[PDB]
Amino acid sequence: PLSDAEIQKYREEINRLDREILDAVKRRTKISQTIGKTRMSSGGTRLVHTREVAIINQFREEIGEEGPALAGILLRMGR
Amino acid sequence: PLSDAEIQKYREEINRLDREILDAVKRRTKISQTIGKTRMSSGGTRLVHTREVAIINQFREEIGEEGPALAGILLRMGR
Repeated sequence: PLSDAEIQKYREEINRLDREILDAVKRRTKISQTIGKTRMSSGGTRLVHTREVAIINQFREEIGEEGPALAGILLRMGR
Repeated sequence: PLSDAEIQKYREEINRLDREILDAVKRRTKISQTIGKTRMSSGGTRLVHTREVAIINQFREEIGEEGPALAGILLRMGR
């Protein structure tokens, strides 16, 4: 089993990964807010929905059951 | 306002940021699952809770209202 020193090093790495996740989420949200479309038609809203489903599906495929919820956060933030 | 070409380039960048977010979430979850403690006492569970609150607080401070929910996903995944 892992020593306290090995657990130490892994907790340090999780700290740095949370920094990287937060950095990338901030960058994604800034870009999204800059580009998110103006007045939409129903046809245009349909194109957006299809893209959001792909993103939700991708997150589900990659990380499993929490994927949809994580994608949902990012989509809400990006408006 | 942004041209279709500028929006293009930004959508490409969001694709690549979702890849980086997913990569880091997978790495964080693998490390977390490898290190997450065995039998805990109540005192030990108290130390964990205090660490989880710091993480929740950090995510709230950095990204705002969705921070707690995002932290909650990562904590659930990491068990």
